Amino acid sequence: DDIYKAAVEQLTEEQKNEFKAAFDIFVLGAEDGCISTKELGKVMRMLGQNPTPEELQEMIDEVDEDGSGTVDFDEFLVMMVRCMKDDSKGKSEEELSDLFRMFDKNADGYIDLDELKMMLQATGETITEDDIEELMKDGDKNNDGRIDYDEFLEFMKGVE
Amino acid sequence: EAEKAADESERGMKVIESRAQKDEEKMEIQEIQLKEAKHIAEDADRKYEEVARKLVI
Repeated sequence: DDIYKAAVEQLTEEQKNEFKAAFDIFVLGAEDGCISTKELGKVMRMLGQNPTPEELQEMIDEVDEDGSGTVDFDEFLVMMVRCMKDDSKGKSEEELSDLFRMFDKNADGYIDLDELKMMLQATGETITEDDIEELMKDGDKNNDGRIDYDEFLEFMKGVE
Repeated sequence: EAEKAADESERGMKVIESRAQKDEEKMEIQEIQLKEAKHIAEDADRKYEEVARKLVI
């Protein structure tokens, strides 16, 4: 999603200075050979300002998900995006509204549970303990089984 | 009289030299201490933001 655009916009002025200065300060080498392939934590330490942890965790996991374990120029941009606020910031709430509109193209007065059933079916994600639990919990945010608009509205928001 | 005065003047000069050296030592020690202080301050600040978030939720 917004990941590639955030990487592209990293070509800027404030984050360019941030990346260059970070490299000049605490990316130098001349170690004992421990291979700081995990210098992500070192950079988090040497930042002087830690951003919200979601950036850190998404970078820790999703980067080199194949197990590359290495940070490139583009991955330097990824880490620096993690440093500044290059986030999509919850995407567009217009997109959330449009999605919920497509959900109630049947116009159930709310996104029905079977909307979620078919959407998970399309996504094909394995039905774990998280699956079905999340759907019922969002629908039964009243804990009464009635799915309302604001329930899934806040369920989907805050995410990119 | 002039030679005795020279000896005493050199005495005072050397005393001030040594005192200034001690002061420079204390200056650098307080300097590293101040940097440590700033870092502790930033860590506390981050913790504060975090706990505020949690409480709001």
